[PDB]
Amino acid sequence: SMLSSRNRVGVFEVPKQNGKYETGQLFLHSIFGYRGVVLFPWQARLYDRDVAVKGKTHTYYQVLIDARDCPYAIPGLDYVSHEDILPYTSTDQVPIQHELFERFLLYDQTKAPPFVARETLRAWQEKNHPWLELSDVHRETTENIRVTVIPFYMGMRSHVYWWRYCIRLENLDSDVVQLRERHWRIFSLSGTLETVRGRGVVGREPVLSKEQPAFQYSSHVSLQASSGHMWGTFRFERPDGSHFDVRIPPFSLESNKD
Ligand code: NA
Repeated sequence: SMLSSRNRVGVFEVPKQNGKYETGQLFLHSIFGYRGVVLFPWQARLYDRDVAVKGKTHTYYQVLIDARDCPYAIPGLDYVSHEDILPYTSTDQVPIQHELFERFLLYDQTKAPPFVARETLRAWQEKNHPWLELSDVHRETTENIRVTVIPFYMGMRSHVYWWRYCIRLENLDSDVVQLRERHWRIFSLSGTLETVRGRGVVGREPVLSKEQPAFQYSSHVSLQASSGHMWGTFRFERPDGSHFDVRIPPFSLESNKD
């Protein structure tokens, strides 16, 4: 979970233009303004319906969120785009507060960023990197509400399959809105078609103003099949009494590659 509200160390770098970020890069989320550290780069196909879907390779990052700006599925663990990263420099030998931080990074003033992969991390990257080939990135805009979805395959355990999903919601306008209802359609490979219509997202009814323009949450979906496609609508309410359905662009839930 995270809304956008306020921030508060370091020196600010220039966002990179023709280069990927390095393991150990400290950054603030350019939207949620948390303190984070880069773990490794990851190339995802991005299906952005707002070029008007011939998906283009785009550099994403697995990342550790500082536990002071927060409370497979590890708590401080998150994915951010290249654009999400405002890079910066500290000289704290502990710049990010998180249980995984020391396990993954050795401090060492030799190099920049000044934190190196503990080989605990290289094993982790090698373990995770395959499964992430199952994570495409979907984004579509309706009525100045931009939706981003990434599915992540959790594993399996009759035979049941688990995905988590990041959804981000962004008000691009100044007009105030609030998420009120979700209406999921989940269509399995079995030909089962589940549906879900309810108040809010994970307990929340987020208000999106240019004072708090963005919300990101994580939830999970279960099938009794190797694969399926999922899509739906969020219903938003305006102060003027009106309401509109923001499309969640279709994404896919996968287990095998070929
Ligand atoms: Na370097």
